[PDB]
Amino acid sequence: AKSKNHTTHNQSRKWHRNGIKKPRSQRYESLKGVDPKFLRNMRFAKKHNKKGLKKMQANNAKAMAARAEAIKALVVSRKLHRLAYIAHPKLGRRARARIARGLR
Amino acid sequence: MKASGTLREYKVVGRCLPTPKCRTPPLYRMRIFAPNHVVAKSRFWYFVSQLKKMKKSSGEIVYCGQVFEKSPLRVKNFGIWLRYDSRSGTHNMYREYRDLTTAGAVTQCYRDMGARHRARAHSIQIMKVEEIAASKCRRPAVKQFHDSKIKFPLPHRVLRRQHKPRFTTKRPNTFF
Amino acid sequence: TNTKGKRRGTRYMFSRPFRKHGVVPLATYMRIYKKGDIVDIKGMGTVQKGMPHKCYHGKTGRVYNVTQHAVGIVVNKQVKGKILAKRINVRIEHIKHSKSRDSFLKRVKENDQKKKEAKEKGTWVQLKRQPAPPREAHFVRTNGKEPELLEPIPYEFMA
Amino acid sequence: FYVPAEPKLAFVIRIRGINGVSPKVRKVLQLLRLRQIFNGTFVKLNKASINMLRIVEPYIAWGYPNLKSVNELIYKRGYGKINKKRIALTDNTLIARSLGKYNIICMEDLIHEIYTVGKHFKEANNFLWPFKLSSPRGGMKKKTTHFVEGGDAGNREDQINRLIRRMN
RNA sequence: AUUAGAGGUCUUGGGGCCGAAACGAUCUCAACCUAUUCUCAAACUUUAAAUGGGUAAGAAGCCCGGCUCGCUGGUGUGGAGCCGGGCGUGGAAUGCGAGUGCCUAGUGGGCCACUUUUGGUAAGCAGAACUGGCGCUGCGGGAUGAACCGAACGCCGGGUUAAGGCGCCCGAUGCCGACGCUCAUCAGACCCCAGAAAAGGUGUUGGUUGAUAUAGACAGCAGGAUGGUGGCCAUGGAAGUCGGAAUCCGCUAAGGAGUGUGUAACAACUCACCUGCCGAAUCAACUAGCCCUGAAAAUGGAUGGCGCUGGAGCGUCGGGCCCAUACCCGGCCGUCGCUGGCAGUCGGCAGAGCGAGAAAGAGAGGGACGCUACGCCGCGACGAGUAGGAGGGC
RNA sequence: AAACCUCCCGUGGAGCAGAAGGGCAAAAGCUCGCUUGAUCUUGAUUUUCAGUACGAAUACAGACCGUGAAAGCGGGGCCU
RNA sequence: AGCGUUCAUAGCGACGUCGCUUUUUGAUCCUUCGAUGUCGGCUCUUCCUAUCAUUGUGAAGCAGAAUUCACCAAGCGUUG
RNA sequence: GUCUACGGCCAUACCACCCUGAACGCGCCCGAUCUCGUCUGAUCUCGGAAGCUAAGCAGGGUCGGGCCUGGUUAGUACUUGGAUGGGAGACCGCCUGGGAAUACCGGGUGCUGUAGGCUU
Repeated sequence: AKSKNHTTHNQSRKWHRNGIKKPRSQRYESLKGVDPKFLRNMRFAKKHNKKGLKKMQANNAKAMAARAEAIKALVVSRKLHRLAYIAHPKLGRRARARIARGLR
Repeated sequence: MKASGTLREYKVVGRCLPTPKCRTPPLYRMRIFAPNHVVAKSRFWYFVSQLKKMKKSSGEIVYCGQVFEKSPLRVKNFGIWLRYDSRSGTHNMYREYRDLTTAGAVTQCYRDMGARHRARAHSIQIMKVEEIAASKCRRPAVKQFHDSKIKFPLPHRVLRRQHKPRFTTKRPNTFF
Repeated sequence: TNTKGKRRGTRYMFSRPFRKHGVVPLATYMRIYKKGDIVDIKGMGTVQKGMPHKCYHGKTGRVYNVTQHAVGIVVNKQVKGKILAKRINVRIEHIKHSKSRDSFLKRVKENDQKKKEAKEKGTWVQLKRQPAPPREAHFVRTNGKEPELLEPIPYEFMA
Repeated sequence: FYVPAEPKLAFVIRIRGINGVSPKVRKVLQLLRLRQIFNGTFVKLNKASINMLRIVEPYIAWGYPNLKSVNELIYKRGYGKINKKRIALTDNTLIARSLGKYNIICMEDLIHEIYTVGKHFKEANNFLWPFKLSSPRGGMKKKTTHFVEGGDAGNREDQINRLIRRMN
């Protein structure tokens, strides 16, 4: 009473029913498995990021105004083009008032 | 290549794509026999790809025109050179015909090879159609029409319209 | 059935090429890899340690962790109707900087160049790659010469 | 000689049915919007598009349409995909409502965009529903084999205009 | 792995040969070596495709400025992490709204086909790869049929088709169909598919190649058809005829040194190469079409049947024509979608519009029906189904 | 013919415990010297895979050590 | 190729090769295990021809006799 | 033009034989007291500078081998997709696309980074 042993027959069809979903991409992937000695330093750089709070607010602000001076030192044919202007609602009102007197 | 209808003759020329390596390729003229010009330009690539290293992806058709007969009201003896394949090996042939246009002869050659040798149209490669005189003929089945005083009756006549008066009373005469 | 050995069927996958056996060139080591580089895998037989599996020989991924002699890669592996973004640790010897990315990085340079340039000219120039169009109408000069006539040759039994 | 421009437009008609179709072919025939037999569509030609047409060569019968061939298809079988709803084009304010952001405000504009493939073909051609052509009056030659070998599948370059006159 | 000769040298040697004896010499025969040469490899390979497998084609990106670090250090070096600010032509084509979480039945004997493929002589056998089928599925066609070809199904009217057909059964060629091919005392007659091979044919139709012809063919008829010689080494005799070797020439159209018709050999004659009359095609070998031989089983018998031979057969091909539940058009039912529309039935406290291509204001200084809103109404698209799941049952 | 000695040629035709394949020439081989990384301890990952184990394996990290002038290398066997 | 004095094919026919047949055995497991009564013989019928005899014939190494080989042919026989 | 040191690429750089090498340099070469190591100062280590391009090395040459790169083989082999194509089969032909490899015949025979000399 032997039987079949193995077959990948219906399988490729079975997989594409619900689609072969690519793995869900997302920014800020997890920091798991990264080596500890580099990670251990990285947590210290995040622990002492408040130390430069006063410098940073007093660095970009003086850089905020420095940007405000580089600006302050500076600041197919006319026939179908014409008919395209009469056919405009918001800016052709004054135009087609010339036709309204054409019946008059 | 399905030899359907009366064939025509086409002068199709082509060339390779222009490249910085070779400024302008040479032009290649052929004489294709095909039902429509579309299957002519396809049959063109089939020959040029075996006489040259050119394919349709690296060539361009330059002119797909139909050539007409120079004298369609003159009877002519045409000489055809074939390359057909049997069930066992390929052979060269020289078949002779008698018709009014070369395309009228090529069609006749395609029906004949299918009739006399059971060869389908995709097996035959016409390579040369030459107009020859009545003295350069070789096949006897066409030489017998070379007579300024040819004369022959019509023998026992296969009666047509045999269904229009389907139930007649008289025996149909066959001697006209 | 088959065996589940790690290197089953890698007679030619990890074998060194012809006339290239022996010590490996040193620029394969002094080539640097930051985080997030498009990096492909090609197993090298001469370095037994740090070898990847045979299912990644050819697969391309990105780096997420860099150690002394190795990198961690996030590569995709299809396993029976689903893709897995699995992390593997491979030595530098089985690693190349994939050039399947920089030709887009080159395209970013001119796209940033031609956007700043020609802006003061007030013109609008194309940026996107358009596929190869059908060729335009042109002439063909056939000066003097006539196109040569071709003919199918007869049959010569060559054997 | 004068080598004319290679045609920038093509009309694609599906000839084979839906039973027993290769998965690579089936994916392409639904990217050309040809889910039904004897459905038509316009396709602008380029290297990236012809190589998709080679994949479905046994299933389609495409060629280069004529100016009259576009007029009959848009007038008699033109249906706009307005809000994911197949709606007939019995009035110009159905086109200009949706295609007004591309200066297409009539049917002659819509034909001018399709026939002379412009820079707004994609929004124009995706606006038209796939054409539900009829069965070919007069009968095909052979549905199976390629047009060159007597059949009807493949690139029947200019003869596609004859096929339209009967199917439309 | 394997075949064959070549050219090398004593590079060792097998018996040799004048040599006591010598790489002194001898023809050699071997290996051995060097250029070549024939044939191969699922478990060989320098080369090496087609098809195929990843990745990329931006805003999570670019480009500035500055902080933090116990990490890294000649070097605010290196790298990472933080802030802050600036750049949208959305950076290939095509198509399409996506993401995501619960709970979960059935199933876990499969089978067939193109292509690839292992074992086996093979199998409607056993075992795999890829795709599609059947199972779960009707329909048109293949006479018949789980799987082949077409095409997938709500209920109908019209039109048109597919694959198949169109002498009759049997819808459609009752076409002034085309050009051939074939005669079978076993004709042949349409994928899967249901039956034949080597070999052969002066059957016939094509071809291929090489020779023969006014210096004359091929047959035909009629003439020399001898001779040294009746050759001898000779067998009793062979004188053209039992059996091998010499297998010439002069005369000269020419005569083989005798292929046949008989004795002991002749006589006898007709056989070669040539004469003639008559004078235009003929011979030789291959080749491939149809046809025939090769071809023998048990109930009576099967191109489906009848029957068909100016096909109703085979080959190449025409227009026409026939019809599926497929396609187009129209109706009706239902489901799905628009997460569509309607409380505006706002009436002498009235004034009847919001279908309008274009981000926004009909702004103030006496009158049918309807709307069980769990109701009513309008558009599109769609409809197979076992196991199984759910919903609704006036 | 084959003991030992010397020169020359020698891309691996050898060797590396074993089956085969891969790999290896100032070495992974051979020969010497010093040694115990075949030790102690978290996790992450790979392989089979249900993406569970066991086994085996790869990258680190924290220790204590070996060796080396040093860079380094070593937490068993060149890999399977 | 040879045997057959001579002589390939009257009759045979090696080395090879091409089939046919389902009266041998295999192979297979498709149908039947809520059963299809599983060896022979006896009895009785019909069918097949790959022909032993008989009718008609061809070929022989057929003189006659006897015996081979082949064709049309299964009508009729093939016993104690 | 070129060399030395350290290299990158790892034969267009290799191999065989022949030729020529100004200057510096690299070498050869002379020695063993010390350092160090051998059976042996050959090698390794160390101290030198009488000699020398003889060799290594560099450049060059060879109808050179190899290697590198083309042509040819060849649109051949093979192959994706398609047919109610052919064939008793074995297998072949066509449509649609992609497309090799020897023999054979050519061309080529190291580029180059950093530092330092020499030719002043």
